[PDB]
Amino acid sequence: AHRTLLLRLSDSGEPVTSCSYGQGVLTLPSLPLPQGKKLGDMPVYTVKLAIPAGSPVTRDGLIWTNCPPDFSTQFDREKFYKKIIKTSFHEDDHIDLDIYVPGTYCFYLSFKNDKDELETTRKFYFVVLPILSVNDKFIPLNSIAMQSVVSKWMGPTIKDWEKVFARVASKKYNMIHFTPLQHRGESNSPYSIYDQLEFDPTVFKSEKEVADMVERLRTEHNILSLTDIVFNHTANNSQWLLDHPEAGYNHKTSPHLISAIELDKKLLDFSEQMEALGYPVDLKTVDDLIKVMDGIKEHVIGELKLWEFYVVDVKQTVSELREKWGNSKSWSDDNIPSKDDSTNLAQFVRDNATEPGFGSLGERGSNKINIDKFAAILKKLHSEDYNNGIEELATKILNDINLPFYKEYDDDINEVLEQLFNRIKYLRIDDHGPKQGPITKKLPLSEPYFTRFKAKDGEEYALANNGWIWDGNPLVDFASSQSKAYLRREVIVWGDCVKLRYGKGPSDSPYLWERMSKYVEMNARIFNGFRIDNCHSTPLHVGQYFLDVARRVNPNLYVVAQLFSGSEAMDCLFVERLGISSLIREAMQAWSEEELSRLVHRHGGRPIGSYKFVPLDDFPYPADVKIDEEYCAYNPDDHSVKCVSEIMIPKTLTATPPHALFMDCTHDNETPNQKRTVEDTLPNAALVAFCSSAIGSVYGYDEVFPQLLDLVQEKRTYSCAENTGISKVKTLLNNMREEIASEAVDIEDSEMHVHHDGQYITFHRTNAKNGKGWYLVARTKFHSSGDQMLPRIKLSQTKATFKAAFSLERTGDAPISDEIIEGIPTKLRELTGFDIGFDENTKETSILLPQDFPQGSIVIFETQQLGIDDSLDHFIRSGAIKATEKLSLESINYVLYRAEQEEYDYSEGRSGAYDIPDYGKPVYCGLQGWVSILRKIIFYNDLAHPLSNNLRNGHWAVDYVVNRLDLYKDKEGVAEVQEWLRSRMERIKQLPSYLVPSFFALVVGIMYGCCRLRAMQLMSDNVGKSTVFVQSLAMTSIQMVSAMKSTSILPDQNIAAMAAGLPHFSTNYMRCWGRDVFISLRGLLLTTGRYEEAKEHILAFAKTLKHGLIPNLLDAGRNPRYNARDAAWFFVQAIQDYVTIVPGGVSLLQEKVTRRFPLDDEYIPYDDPKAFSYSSTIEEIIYEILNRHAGGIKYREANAGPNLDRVMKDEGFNVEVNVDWETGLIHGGSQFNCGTWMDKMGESEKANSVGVPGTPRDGAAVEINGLLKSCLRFVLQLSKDGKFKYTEVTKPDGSKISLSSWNDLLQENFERCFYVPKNKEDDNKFEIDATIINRRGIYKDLYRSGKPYEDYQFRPNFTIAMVVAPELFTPDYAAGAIELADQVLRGPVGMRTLDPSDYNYRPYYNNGEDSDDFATSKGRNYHQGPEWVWCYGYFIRAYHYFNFLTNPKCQVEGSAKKLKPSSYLYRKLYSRLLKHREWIENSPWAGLAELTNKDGEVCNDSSPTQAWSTGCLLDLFYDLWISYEE
Ligand SMILES: OC[C@H]1O[C@H](O[C@H]2[C@H](O)[C@@H](O)[C@@H](O[C@H]3[C@H](O)[C@@H](O)[C@@H](O[C@H]4[C@H](O)[C@@H](O)[C@@H](O[C@H]5[C@H](O)[C@@H](O)[C@@H](O)O[C@@H]5CO)O[C@@H]4CO)O[C@@H]3CO)O[C@@H]2CO)[C@H](O)[C@@H](O)[C@@H]1O
Ligand SMILES: OC[C@H]1O[C@H](O[C@H]2[C@H](O)[C@@H](O)[C@@H](O[C@H]3[C@H](O)[C@@H](O)[C@@H](O[C@H]4[C@H](O)[C@@H](O)[C@@H](O[C@H]5[C@H](O)[C@@H](O)[C@@H](O)O[C@@H]5CO)O[C@@H]4CO)O[C@@H]3CO)O[C@@H]2CO)[C@H](O)[C@@H](O)[C@@H]1O
Ligand SMILES: OC[C@H]1O[C@H](O[C@H]2[C@H](O)[C@@H](O)[C@@H](O[C@H]3[C@H](O)[C@@H](O)[C@@H](O[C@H]4[C@H](O)[C@@H](O)[C@@H](O)O[C@@H]4CO)O[C@@H]3CO)O[C@@H]2CO)[C@H](O)[C@@H](O)[C@@H]1O
Ligand SMILES: OC[C@H]1O[C@H](O[C@H]2[C@H](O)[C@@H](O)[C@@H](O[C@H]3[C@H](O)[C@@H](O)[C@@H](O)O[C@@H]3CO)O[C@@H]2CO)[C@H](O)[C@@H](O)[C@@H]1O
Repeated sequence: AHRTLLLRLSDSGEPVTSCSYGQGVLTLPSLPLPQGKKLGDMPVYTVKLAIPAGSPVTRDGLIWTNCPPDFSTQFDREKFYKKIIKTSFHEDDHIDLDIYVPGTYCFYLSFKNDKDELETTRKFYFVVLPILSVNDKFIPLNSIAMQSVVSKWMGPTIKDWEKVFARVASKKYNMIHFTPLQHRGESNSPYSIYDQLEFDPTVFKSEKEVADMVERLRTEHNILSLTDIVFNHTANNSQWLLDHPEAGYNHKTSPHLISAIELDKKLLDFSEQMEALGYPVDLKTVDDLIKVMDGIKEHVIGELKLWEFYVVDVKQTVSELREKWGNSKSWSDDNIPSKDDSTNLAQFVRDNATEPGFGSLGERGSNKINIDKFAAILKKLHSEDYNNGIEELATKILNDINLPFYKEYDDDINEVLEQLFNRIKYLRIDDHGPKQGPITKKLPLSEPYFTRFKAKDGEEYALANNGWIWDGNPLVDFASSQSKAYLRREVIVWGDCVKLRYGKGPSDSPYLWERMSKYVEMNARIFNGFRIDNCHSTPLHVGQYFLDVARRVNPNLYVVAQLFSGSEAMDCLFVERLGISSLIREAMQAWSEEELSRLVHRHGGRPIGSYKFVPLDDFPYPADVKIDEEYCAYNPDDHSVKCVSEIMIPKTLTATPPHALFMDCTHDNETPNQKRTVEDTLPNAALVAFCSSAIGSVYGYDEVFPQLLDLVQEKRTYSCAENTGISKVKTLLNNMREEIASEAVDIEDSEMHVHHDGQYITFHRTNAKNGKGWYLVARTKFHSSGDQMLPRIKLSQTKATFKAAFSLERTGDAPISDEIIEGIPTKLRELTGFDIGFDENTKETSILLPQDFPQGSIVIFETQQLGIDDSLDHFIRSGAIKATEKLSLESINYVLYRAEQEEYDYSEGRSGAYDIPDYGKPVYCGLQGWVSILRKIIFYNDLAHPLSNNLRNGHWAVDYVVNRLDLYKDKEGVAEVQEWLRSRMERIKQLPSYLVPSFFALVVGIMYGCCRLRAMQLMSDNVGKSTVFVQSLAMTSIQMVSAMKSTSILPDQNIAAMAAGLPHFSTNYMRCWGRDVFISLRGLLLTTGRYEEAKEHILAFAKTLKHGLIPNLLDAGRNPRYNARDAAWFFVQAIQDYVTIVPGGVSLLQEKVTRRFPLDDEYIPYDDPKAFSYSSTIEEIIYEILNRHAGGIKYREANAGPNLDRVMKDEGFNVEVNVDWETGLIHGGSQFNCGTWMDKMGESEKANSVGVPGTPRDGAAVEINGLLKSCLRFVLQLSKDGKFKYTEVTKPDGSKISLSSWNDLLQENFERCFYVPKNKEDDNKFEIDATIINRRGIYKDLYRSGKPYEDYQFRPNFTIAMVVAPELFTPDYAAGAIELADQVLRGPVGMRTLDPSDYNYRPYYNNGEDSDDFATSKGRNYHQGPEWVWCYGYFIRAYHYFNFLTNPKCQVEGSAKKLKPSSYLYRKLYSRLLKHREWIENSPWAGLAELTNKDGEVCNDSSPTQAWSTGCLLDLFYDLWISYEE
């Protein structure tokens, strides 16, 4: 059953995090395998990659990964495997990587540049954890309890070990970590290994004997077993080092050390003969150690000769100049700085006349001049004859060259001295650690830094032995030639053990890499896992290759690291690549009480009432995605990784931080006896145990041992003394955690609260699904620090239960035995007097501690939050699908959207939108409003948000959500949605205040997704199966199309009517504009499948016609206004678009409507007998337009004067349109008029612009005539098929033209009248004036308008003509124009309404301005540089069409040897839509704006969601879809 999760990639192929859980790693769920299935029967998991559509990374895209294809193909980390990415511009690709076996896995993408070179992404790793299991018992990785045992304090039979096993076993540890149990070195450290291939002889003969022992623990005590593995060193005494001295760092491999080796041999040479000189045998004073210090300087620094290791031997160089003088002739070049530049020159000699390896460390005297090249320089520079003070001048240069080399040697040797001051004064004088043993064979001053021996190959050698460095970047091998640590004495040295030089790979040390392979394999097949000692100082590549080896031998290997690299950032990288399962943490490192309350809070779990992830509005809802109809898919034995909802988007795969294994105390930790008090052994151990994480403990901690046990010098066995110290209490803690084990799986599940108060720590450990808590009061004994009274503890809507209490008390001191290691004497006495008090009216629990509660104590309560059971979880995640089942694309508006005024309109003034205290109102009353706010909130777990606050401050939002819908209750399927939301909301309100933010988020998020999946399902497939960006655009339809009370499109009914934009054009006499509806209709209604709707709109506006054209503003068709020339044509174009797209849509034409105005252009009878009086087929309405225009229109706007328009001058009101029969084109309007969409009628007083419009667009508007062309074309093509029945047009004289002629008329005259050619000579043919011009290569915005130059302005309107009727345009001419637009008119999200070069380019729309600026005052600007967004939609459609005809490299050989666009062109289209993708992600409303200000700046007056802004971008998608997608 279902075991997939979904890893969204970005545009750059980077993974996408679903939640901020902070610096993490992509680890997959630690579940067991589904019931029955063994490893390799099936994918363990499957990571779905989801690549976004049209992203750069999909251009010759490819996904490379090293997950093997099948269960048989071994993993090799280097072998990759290809997967082709399917490009769509609409449709995101998805690629499944099946994982068959656990480990670590990367993938990258290869793809093609915009240089057409081949680029790679980084690698992106992800981990699959082992299934730890003991019998038929799955051990989740948070129920590990690991007891570190040291092999050599368990006594000499495997029998006496089985007792130590029994004792841990009874405290219910399930994992034992052994420190290595191999043949030990000479020092007898378990970390100093004599032979990694053989197990300790004292105990085991064979490996069988150890594997069988470990297999006892498994069956005998239910215990899994780790080993320490040691990668960085073997022991001084190993006699494979005789046989392979190359494995370490010596004269041959690491030659830089040659200086450091000589220093070391000449320091144990000293302590020998130091006896015969000065008085430093044994000392106790800083001013008779300074006596040894100068004794050093003389006999060892001095005796290795001013350090020929750094510096040039000037005396040698010079006298070999005198002998080889006269040999490299001269130096011919000009490259020598004059002798005056003492420095510049010496730097020149360094570069040009030195032997390779200059400025190195290595050999005794290996920093050499090229004598002969030097001579040359000197000859050229000074004199050919040596005897003109060359000997001199050569020494000067040579010395200047040695100046940084000598300061290098001095910096180095001061740091040698100070390092030897501070480790003879630590090793031989008490500071923190006295150890005053004077000199020996085996106790000199200098720690042996190198191990010294004659090899089997006969030669002497000296391998560097390993250590650590106080404040060093740990990732930088200090034995490498990068660092001088062995020479500078910066190493803290385990003379015990020898450092192992792995290489770049096995080539550099091949014998080594084989032993370590033989070693790692051997342990891997015995043990369930490893503990990697000192991981951060083991080069990644080494760690990776050897863990891979093991994990080949044992797929379910468990790996635990001691790892502090520099950053969390790094520790993630190591975990990533090595497949580390667990990072180790130490409680004993906490200095104070607070330092511990903090550690505990890192490894606690998430806040109480933390937000829960849902997919919201940044996902694609495939119309065809699975549904889990009442959340019943997941079957408990199948171990299915579950989706959040009914709708089956998978569980996202996000970075979570690496898994922690918290040690109450490690085997390198000073004991609570030492660092605090034995009494703290309890509360410290409980605190840790109460974390949500694995835990462990060293043997003896629970047993209350006194001193940390020295790994080397210790001799004895562990006591057989059963049930000592804390045993009873771990048994309880471990058995308790086991009960919890089953339940909490994922990071979101176990929440918590931690509180430090003085010496008390308080740890609430909740489960977030079901409400079970555990509460712990731990009173620490950091010190014996007196009497403190913790205050009345208060829980909310919670119940409490005493579970246990204890106090650890010191009975006296530790016994003292030569051959047995024992505990401190300790009582563990049970406690009482804890007063639990539940207030039946607050529902508050108060907890009072008795005064008998000595530091060193615990009380555990079990808790249970009130209002949560197992039941809740499911009920919240179900039936949201069946609620929405009755929704329409109208009714979805009501549930989701509804701008505030849209909601005052339904509620006659009293309802509106919810004011969140200290935030303000959301934007839609409906769910979108909330989702827009919640999303960032869920992402950041912001429980501080004003919404988060108000949501527990009370339940008012909860109820607002369910009560809004009273208004829209009768609308289809809203009722049922509301009732889903009431039931879930009702139930939520039975929760503790503090859980209501979390659950309200989820309850909304769920119904929002259901609601949105329901939208894609009812819309067309082209929308249904596309990208987010597109659905997002598509939904904007559902914002705009809803029914009202104050308005409609039919006048007797109120139905679904399309608004121009929210919230400025949504209500009363202002929602519908003929212009806006019909520019939108294709995008929002047709592209999307809402054909039935489109029809209702077309027919509803049809009714309105008069003056042979269609009205601007439509009062649901009753007293509309005809100040609009634009409209009729945009209308007719939609009629075409409909007949084209709708199946059998031709039949629209025969559809009758009530004409609700008479056939002459008679005055307004609103509701006479003369309204529903006579009818009209859409057929004879199209005709009606063409014919009326043909024969001239002329009219004084019905009902003129201040009333119908407050600003229109008297002159303007009466309007004209007349067809110039010389060209066939429509001229009209006047200089006091705005028939076009660029219709600001200037209003300001102080700037003097009243009744004087800013963009009259009289005469031949470009769009209008392009639209006329389209219309003629279409009706002709229709005449041809019986559907239109007209060729008829009477002209204002009486004469009659074939519609077919009119078509042929424009077809020749249009481009002529409108084009402005690039070449000044072609002007003849194209009708113009040179001095009244701006640019060229334009198609002008107007022909013969009221003012000369307003024709010749570059403006984004011609693009409309180019889309609707491209036959008018000679390809190459248009492609040049549309390309200038792209560099000049195209803003980042909208199209500049005027050429920036122009004198009256003022690109900031400020509709408030009361100024004396004729341009800017009261928004005259609107259409003069402001960047409109529907304009981009025409621009981009057009830009694609003509780059696909015109340009060769925009095309390619498609399906069926016919042409389709190339990746190159899509790339350019995609790029010009990124700022729209982003705009819509980050609008608080779904959509794109009306209108932007100069270069993308947000225009505060712009309606922030416009209808046509997205309708026109939907068009483009539909083109690419219909045009090329089969
Ligand atoms: O110049 C370098 C160094 O030398 C001199 O300091 C000496 C110290 O004063 C001396 O005590 C000795 O350190 C002891 C130490 O007393 C003892 O506690 C234990 O060391 C602890 C460290 O105290 C502790 O910080 C921790 O170290 C971490 C380290 O912080 C972490 O970043 C990472 O690198 O891992 C380290 C541990 O692996 O744990 C260690 C024990 O593991 O043992 C030490 C050795 O006996 O060290 C110096 C003499 O050798 C200079 O005076 C001083 O400027 C510098 O500290
Ligand atoms: O009872 C019916 C109704 O009749 C009369 O209405 C008339 C208007 O009062 C009258 O001014 C005229 O309207 C024209 C207007 O002159 C013209 O400028 C244009 O309107 C533009 C705005 O100028 C423009 O700024 C923009 O306004 C947005 C603004 O960007 C936004 O920030 C926010 O403030 O909202 C505004 C929209 O509400 O866009 C509009 C329209 O696109 O076009 C108008 C008509 O074409 O003609 C009206 C005809 O009915 C009465 O005066 C009125 O009181 C009565 O209710
Ligand atoms: O051959 C006899 C040698 O005697 C001397 O060496 C001593 C050192 O001076 C001590 O410092 C000590 O080193 C221990 C170390 O104290 C202990 O913590 C442990 O460290 C592990 C550690 O647990 C692990 O996390 C990782 O860091 O690896 C370490 C293993 O190195 O073990 C250290 C080594 O035993 O003991 C040594 C050995 O007695 C003297 O300096 C030598 O020159 C001399 O040869
Ligand atoms: O001061 C306002 C100014 O506006 C009107 O002139 C217009 C020009 O006709 C128009 O072409 C444009 O001028 C550009 C030139 O044509 C072009 O050759 C090049 O030189 O750049 C000019 C930059 O504007 O500018 C204005 C419209 O904004 C009006 O007719 C003038 O009388 C009036 O003085």
